[PDB]
Amino acid sequence: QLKAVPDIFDEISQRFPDRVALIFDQRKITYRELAEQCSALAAVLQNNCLIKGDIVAIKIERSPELYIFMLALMKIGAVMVPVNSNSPERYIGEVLSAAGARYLISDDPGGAWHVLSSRTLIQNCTRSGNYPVLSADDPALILMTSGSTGKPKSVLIAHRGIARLGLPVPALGNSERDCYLQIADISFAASANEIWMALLTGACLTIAPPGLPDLMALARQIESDNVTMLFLSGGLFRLFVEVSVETLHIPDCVVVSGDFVNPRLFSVAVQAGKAKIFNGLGCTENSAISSLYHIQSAAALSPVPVGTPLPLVEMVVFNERLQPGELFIAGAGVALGYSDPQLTAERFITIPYQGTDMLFYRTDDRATYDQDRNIVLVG
Ligand SMILES: Nc1ccccc1C(=O)NS(=O)(=O)NC[C@H]1O[C@@H](n2cnc3c(N)ncnc32)[C@H](O)[C@@H]1O
Ligand SMILES: [Cl-]
Ligand SMILES: [Cl-]
Ligand SMILES: [Cl-]
Repeated sequence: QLKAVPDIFDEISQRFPDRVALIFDQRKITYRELAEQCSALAAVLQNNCLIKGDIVAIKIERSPELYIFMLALMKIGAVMVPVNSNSPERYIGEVLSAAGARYLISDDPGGAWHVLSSRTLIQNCTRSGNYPVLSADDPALILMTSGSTGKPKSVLIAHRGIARLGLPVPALGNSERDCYLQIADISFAASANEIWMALLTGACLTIAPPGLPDLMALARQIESDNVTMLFLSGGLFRLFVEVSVETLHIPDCVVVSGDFVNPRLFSVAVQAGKAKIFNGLGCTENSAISSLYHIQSAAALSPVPVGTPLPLVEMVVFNERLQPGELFIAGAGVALGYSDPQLTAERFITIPYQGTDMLFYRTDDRATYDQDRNIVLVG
């Protein structure tokens, strides 16, 4: 029984009020501090005619204020459309249109939407009442994803899709003790692993500087703020293995997700220190990270497996007759669907699995299983 994100963050900030929530450069913000500003901004947002269900795009460079907006937007039940800060003004319009945004809140287009100054909203903060009744199935965010061919499709993600990240993952052993690094762009689903596994568990989220990755700054930041849970794309992981693999063993866990990573790169990383290196699978339509496989030995490693699902995630490889290859995902992370309701039927299908009908997302990832109970993608 998952509650909506603000309900979870509320009781998280009430439990651990004095723990550090956000770090930027050297500025620190505690959970009680963050909760007060979130409620103050949410009241400001309501003054600006924003109501529950409004489609609100966010374009704010990495900063403490960015994640206050995220919390405030979902506290007032808005549907956030995070936009990449280096996106060209033309692709901004395509994203706003495909999501049907009524607002764009930005720190720096032309369509049926209002542009709101993020700096002015922060300046207007004076908690105020009247907050919506939010369910786990209420929409929480829209993310754009491209397929093997088509144009960018909008994916409607429910509160449960990221609220599940409040539950500790057994393969990670994470808790409020941990520290996460925010480096993945907010327009990507992978960013949800870093933002919400932190804020919804009482852990710390150190924010990387805005812009393209600065591995020197990322190196000192990973150590200075003692990052324990490091999520990485395949490119950031491979580059670190090549130029500074020692950095990958300051944390306790390193999760590589996004695409096939050469098994030799995992071998160098695992043999380099005490950090548990993971291969992870995620997709936009399942809201965030979905499975994990722990690389155990330098010679234990044939595409590396993606492992076993996260809490409340169901992952099954079905045959060609929609029965048990091809990967299907069910559970709390499944998206509400696409903007196109007809393509929604094409790739979100109800399938009987162990007695009960279950809604599965059709991933289009050819796959098969391991002997030791492990999912393995194979293009
Ligand atoms: N890397 C993430 C972490 C959390 C949430 C989403 C993502 C993500 O890639 N969202 S996507 O929509 O842009 N891409 C989704 C598609 O990418 C591919 N893929 C993702 N992980 C892996 C992996 N370990 N090995 C091989 N292939 C992978 C797959 O074909 C999946 O269907
Ligand atoms: Cl700016
Ligand atoms: Cl997000
Ligand atoms: Cl940024």
